[PDB]
Amino acid sequence: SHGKQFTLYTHKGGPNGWKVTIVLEELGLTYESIFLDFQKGEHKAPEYLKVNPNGRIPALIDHKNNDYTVWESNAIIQYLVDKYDKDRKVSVAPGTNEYYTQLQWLYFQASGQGPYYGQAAWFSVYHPEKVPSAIERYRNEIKRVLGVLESVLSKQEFLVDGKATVADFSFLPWNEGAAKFLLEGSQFEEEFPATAKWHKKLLERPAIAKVWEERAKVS
Amino acid sequence: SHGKQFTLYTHKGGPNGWKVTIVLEELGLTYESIFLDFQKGEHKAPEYLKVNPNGRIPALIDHKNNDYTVWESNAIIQYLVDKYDKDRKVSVAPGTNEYYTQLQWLYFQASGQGPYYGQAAWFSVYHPEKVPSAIERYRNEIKRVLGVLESVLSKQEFLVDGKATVADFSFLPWNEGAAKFLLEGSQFEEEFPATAKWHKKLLERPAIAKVWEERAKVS
Ligand SMILES: N[C@@H](CCC(=O)N[C@@H](CS)C(=O)NCC(=O)O)C(=O)O
Ligand SMILES: N[C@@H](CCC(=O)N[C@@H](CS)C(=O)NCC(=O)O)C(=O)O
Ligand SMILES: N[C@@H](CCC(=O)N[C@@H](CS)C(=O)NCC(=O)O)C(=O)O
Ligand SMILES: N[C@@H](CCC(=O)N[C@@H](CS)C(=O)NCC(=O)O)C(=O)O
Repeated sequence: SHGKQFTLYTHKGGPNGWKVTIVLEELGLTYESIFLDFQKGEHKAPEYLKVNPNGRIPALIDHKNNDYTVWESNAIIQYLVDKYDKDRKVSVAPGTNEYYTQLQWLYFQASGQGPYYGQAAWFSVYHPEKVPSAIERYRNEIKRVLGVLESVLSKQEFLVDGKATVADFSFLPWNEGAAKFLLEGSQFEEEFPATAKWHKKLLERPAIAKVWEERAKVS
Repeated sequence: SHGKQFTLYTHKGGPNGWKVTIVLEELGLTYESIFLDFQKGEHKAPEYLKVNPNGRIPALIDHKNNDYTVWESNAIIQYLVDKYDKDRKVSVAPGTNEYYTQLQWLYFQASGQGPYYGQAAWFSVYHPEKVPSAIERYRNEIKRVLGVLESVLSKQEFLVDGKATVADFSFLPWNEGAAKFLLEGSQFEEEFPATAKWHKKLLERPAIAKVWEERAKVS
């Protein structure tokens, strides 16, 4: 209905739709973003459940692949680079050892960064009572995850050693949350300097900077 | 030294090492399980951090691929089926649409099931303070995830619809937690009958049943 290769179901504020948008833009692909209104329950409405039965964003429909539909941000991202980064600008080749190292880092992001950072967000902002021990638990886990990244990034430039890939990009949106709200003050920058430098440089890439400007705009 | 194709770093009780063991056994692969003693801090010791800097299990070393090492259970699983399930017994082919649907489900498991079930376990069993609102939050999230699975499994046999795959298997260890204590009583079986039946039948597969005996032995 719109002349773009993809329909992307997303959200204006949350990190995970922007994660996919970063990759779409890095790959030079066209997309129509449908921003769901969570306050109106649109992500739980039958119209969206037929797209993603989990009732969460993002979800992607590829109109140049017979409307193939896939959800989970990092599954979407793998689909996008495997099919549409054949020049390997921001990904490694399927069927190589490095591919499974890329995949390892993408799972660490999706299972180790996102959910735990998200529980810090939950207890700090949304939970109906203030539970300092829960807030502290998840802040400490954010710092533990950052420490893992720091242990690697202090010794090599990027996660899949030689070049920036979607494995690196996948951590950006949630780490921007750590930088701006989930940790107090400048703790991200001063406690994890190698990670903070890597993060900053990725955000300055032209496609990522473009997406981040758009995120600020739609807000 | 042990003569097996793989070294698997694991834990006797937690779900995520067993997840990989299921796949190793389904594929008829040989492996030496090294059960780390978390009470002794073995998962945080410098020698294990050289294997997985995250300091969590599982991690896999493939001695028939020049000691290629990969961590994150679902990255390990993908490596194993892509390289060693060319007969497509329990996986779909790389480079197909269905591969990315399999991947979607694997990411839903790793990011949507495991972390959230794990926080139910944390608040119910390990957090110093008993926090009823946190316990309720994660019990409700277990049920929400089970409802997603139910919505699919009540309409088709397996997740990647007609074939049992590692996408289905990946849910087993944490759903066994739901079945046996994380949800009290018979809530799992009564409230999610299609999911419970699918779970039961998967545990009856010969390879998985064998793994479950090992899990019982070491308990
Ligand atoms: N692991 C999922 C997480 C998706 C997720 O957390 N989405 C959020 C927005 S950032 C959402 O839709 N939240 C609505 C809700 O769950 O109520 C992925 O990476 O796609
Ligand atoms: N229904 C959600 C609402 C909040 C939500 O969706 N949070 C997202 C971020 S927008 C989250 O924590 N996602 C986890 C992840 O990214 O893995 C909940 O109860 O946590
Ligand atoms: N997303 C990771 C989760 C791994 C995980 O939670 N491992 C647990 C055992 S079930 C662990 O090593 N826990 C020790 C710790 O974190 O202190 C994966 O699927 O491999
Ligand atoms: N350091 C861990 C200790 C407990 C732990 O490792 N729990 C594992 C299960 S053994 C977990 O919840 N893993 C989450 C997952 O499987 O994604 C924590 O603070 O949560």
